[PDB]
Amino acid sequence: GQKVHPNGIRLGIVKPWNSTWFANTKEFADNLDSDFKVRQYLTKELAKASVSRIVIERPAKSIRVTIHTARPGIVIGKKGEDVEKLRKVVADIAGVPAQINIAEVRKPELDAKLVADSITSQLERRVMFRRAMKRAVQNAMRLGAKGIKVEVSGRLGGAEIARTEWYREGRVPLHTLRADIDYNTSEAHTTYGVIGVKVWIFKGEI
Amino acid sequence: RIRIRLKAFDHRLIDQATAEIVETAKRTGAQVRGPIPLPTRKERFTVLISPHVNKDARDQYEIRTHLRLVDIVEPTEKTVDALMRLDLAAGVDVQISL
Amino acid sequence: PRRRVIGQRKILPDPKFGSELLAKFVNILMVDGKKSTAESIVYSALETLAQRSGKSELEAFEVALENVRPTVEVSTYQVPVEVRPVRRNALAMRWIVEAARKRGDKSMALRLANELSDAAENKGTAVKKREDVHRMAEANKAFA
Amino acid sequence: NQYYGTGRRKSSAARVFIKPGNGKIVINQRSLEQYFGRETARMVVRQPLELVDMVEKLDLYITVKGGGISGQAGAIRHGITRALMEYDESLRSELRKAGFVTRDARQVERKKVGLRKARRRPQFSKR
Amino acid sequence: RSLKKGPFIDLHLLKKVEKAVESGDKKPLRTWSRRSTIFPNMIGLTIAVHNGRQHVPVFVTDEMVGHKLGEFAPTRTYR
Amino acid sequence: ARIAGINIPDHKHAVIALTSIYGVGKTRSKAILAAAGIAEDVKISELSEGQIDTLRDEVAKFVVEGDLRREISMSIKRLMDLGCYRGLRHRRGLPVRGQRTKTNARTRKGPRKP
Amino acid sequence: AKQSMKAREVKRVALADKYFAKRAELKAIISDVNARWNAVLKLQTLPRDSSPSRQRNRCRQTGRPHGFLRKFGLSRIKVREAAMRGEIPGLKKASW
RNA sequence: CCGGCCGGGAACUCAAAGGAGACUGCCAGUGAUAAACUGGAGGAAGGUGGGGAUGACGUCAAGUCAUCAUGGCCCUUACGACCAGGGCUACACACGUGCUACAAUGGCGCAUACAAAGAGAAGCGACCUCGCGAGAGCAAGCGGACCUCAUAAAGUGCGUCGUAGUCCGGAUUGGAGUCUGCAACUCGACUCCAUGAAGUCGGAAUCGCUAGUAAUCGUGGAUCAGAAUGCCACGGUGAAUAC
Repeated sequence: GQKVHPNGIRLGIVKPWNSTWFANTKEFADNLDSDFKVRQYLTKELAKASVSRIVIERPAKSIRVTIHTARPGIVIGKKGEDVEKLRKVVADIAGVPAQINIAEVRKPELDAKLVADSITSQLERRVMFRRAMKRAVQNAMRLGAKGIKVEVSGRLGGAEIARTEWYREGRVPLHTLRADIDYNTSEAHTTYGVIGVKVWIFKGEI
Repeated sequence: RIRIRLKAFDHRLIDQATAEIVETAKRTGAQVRGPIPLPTRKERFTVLISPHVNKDARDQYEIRTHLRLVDIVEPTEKTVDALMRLDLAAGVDVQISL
Repeated sequence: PRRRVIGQRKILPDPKFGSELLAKFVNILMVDGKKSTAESIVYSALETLAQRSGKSELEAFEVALENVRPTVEVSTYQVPVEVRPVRRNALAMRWIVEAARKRGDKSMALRLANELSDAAENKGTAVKKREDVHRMAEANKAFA
Repeated sequence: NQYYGTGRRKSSAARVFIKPGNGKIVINQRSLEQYFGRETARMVVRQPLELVDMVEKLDLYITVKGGGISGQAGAIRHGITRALMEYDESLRSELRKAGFVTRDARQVERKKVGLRKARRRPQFSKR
Repeated sequence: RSLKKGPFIDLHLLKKVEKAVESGDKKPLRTWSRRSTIFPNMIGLTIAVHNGRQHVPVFVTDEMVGHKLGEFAPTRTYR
Repeated sequence: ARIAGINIPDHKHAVIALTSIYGVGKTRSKAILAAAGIAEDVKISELSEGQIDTLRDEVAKFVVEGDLRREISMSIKRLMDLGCYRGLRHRRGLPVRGQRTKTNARTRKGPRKP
Repeated sequence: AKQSMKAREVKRVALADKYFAKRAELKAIISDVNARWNAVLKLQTLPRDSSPSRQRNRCRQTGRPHGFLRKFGLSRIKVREAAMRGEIPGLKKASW
């Protein structure tokens, strides 16, 4: 087990943080756990909506949750009853007056959360993994994407030993720190157990 | 007289915010000293990186809190009216204590 | 030393006599990074050496150290090889200091003042170390 | 008039002020033999002033803080050689040649994880 | 040792000792409370102290008083 | 020099030759020489006889040699006759004050047997 | 880590701020140089889990007792996971 | 009021943001006129300047089902749950890693100088009074370049000790206590008085370190009500040697 998380080593360099509140030591743990609850809830209740990121920020006793998603229409719905329902329950969880926004992730096959969730969904619909991976690499390289690597792992095809079998195309410069590597990871709970899907997407060199 | 002490985790974000509060204040009121920087607090955390034995593999982390101090001298009513409700900062803690 | 041929770092000379030779002698004597203590011992011991022998300071030191410098040093062969000058007086000082730590007098300045005085008429312990090295390289002269 | 040098050495900082005058040295409102001149190597604050001599040449008011004994002393040496812009760049030929204008940038190496100190690795058993 | 202010006994052991000296020393006492400093009124009683598995009877002599109960009930059996 | 018993110390500073008395260390010895009005660094040679029995008169006010040895012995016997933890522990010859006997109980337990 | 233990932890906190910080008053004020009666030393028949020295500070997410970090409120494992994803603001790798 | 103490000054240290800087860039020589190497100047730094982060494809069916998640199996009036007491601290032994030593380059007493990095509200807790001391009482200031922790210690200058198991060493043990905590018996930490082992430089063997390094000296922090000789950091002094 030996590679650094390629989001974490780029946190001040190119990648931003998904939480951008300041807090002193008295409420740092409380704000942090409140963020675990709103991302847990808001991740479970938008499983069909293809959600990429949820960014929390707290401007002066009020949360401001931004849902980067690929299907904004299914998040908002017929006149946005679903949004006001979500800020009602996020205001229930965080205990502050909640705002909520939706940012449309166009080009959803270049986002690693959406790619890993895609391949994970296909693996738990019992399709063969080489199609899922290989289709994901092809259609991601089709639109921009100066590199992509996907990597499934663990008891693939229902075996009794676990393999990995990664694929990559293009250039994925993972030790370069100015590389805009969009990396994310999902787990596929199949009837044989968990299958881990990692995906790195190299977008640009700065 | 009116010290506004700003704290944030991102130095670009805090010097943007304090540049805005400086030009706001000395644009409306008068006699702003300047964004004095006041040492960054580096809090370091050294966690074990493995879920079992393996002490020697550890990951070191830090949170850098940046301060800035402004210290606006003239107590104009225009600068305290115009100084309130105008921040547009998200990760800044201000202290506007007189 | 596998690849890297090296330079060497320059030591500051002695603050009383300007002698880098004696500065390396207080570094050979120093233990636990305590240099003040070691230079106190060297100033006291060489001061009583200059008072006893009546010559001067560092020519009494240079004579007492001139009597302990090795000439040459040593299948398993023990070949004799010619000592470089920096290594020559480095070994001289290491043997003086080590033999002075072996002695049974009161203070370190007396152990080392008596060891340098015993090396001035070359009858001490460091001269027995030099004669021992020279018996090893003299017995095994047959390898060059 | 008044001639300045910044002069730092392993966590020290020696402000060195020079006026022309006698051969006195005033360090933190204290003489040289009373600041650290009861201790090891007060010669090194006097080494820049033996390249051309200080006999009755210049009074220097110096103010050092941070560091230890030797750190402060090396800081004053670097401070005086930075403060010998009193005479022109003449001195800084020979003063360069003694190795005095070099900021000695040896600092204490940090302690690293799994090592007791900066490089002393803890001892390892059988094999 | 401990405690500039008061010694320690449990209140249930206080009440069992008061009733034990009032109505006479009839039976050994089930005490789990090893935390408890022997008082001078407890002299002559047989207080069984729990050692993890067994209540072992402790007859209180006069010189038990500056001591905890559990000193007289060893917990580990070494042979 | 025969103070507090058969103890005869001599040719040594008075703060330190008094430490030969079983039951006076450095503190109690400073207390004896301060209470008897004696300088701390005089020897017993170069010290008068009236001065010596002022030291006897001062050392008599603390529990020393015989009374202290039988007081200590009495304390240990009380513990071992109680059969408390400190007495069973004191009796078997194993460390009393809650120390480690898995290894490194070796003053109390003596040099290792097989 | 064993649901029971997390429930046990919530019990101890709830008793800790019911009784004590209100009747821990006793141990701060009456056990003192004032008079005395033995009474308030015996008025520690409070349910023993009102004592705040019986909270463990488990991880907020997994209830792990060891490796806790009071700043973040999490064990070292969830601190690293969340730190790398970017949910802990300001926190990044350190090197000096 | 001799203290940056005040008015004041923004030079300087410094603080933190933004830039400049080091690239074989220049020179000489050697080299396929190539890569480059060796040496020189300038420069704070010279050749990946120092240190860190960064750990390729894979190996060990290496470690973790006890952080978590999880397939299957298994218990489901019990292998689940609540409680008190105990244990994880046991001790003929053996091994690992450390601390303290065996001393005079030192021990002790008196005076006196020079740090860096940190932490702090159910917290850090001055001053002053009491206690030999650990501490106690009243209690300012500080959510903190402002206050507190907090005196750096080795160093230096005097005096003493005088090669003794000693003024070394502090284990062990008795007594008396302080604090935290419902509660120090099993089973804390610290203090005071007393005790004063083993140990005089370590067999075979073995380990770390290439320069602010080893060695040695202190300080801080996390966990934590209280409990470090460990861990993670910080600075002080500061080597030897590399054919």
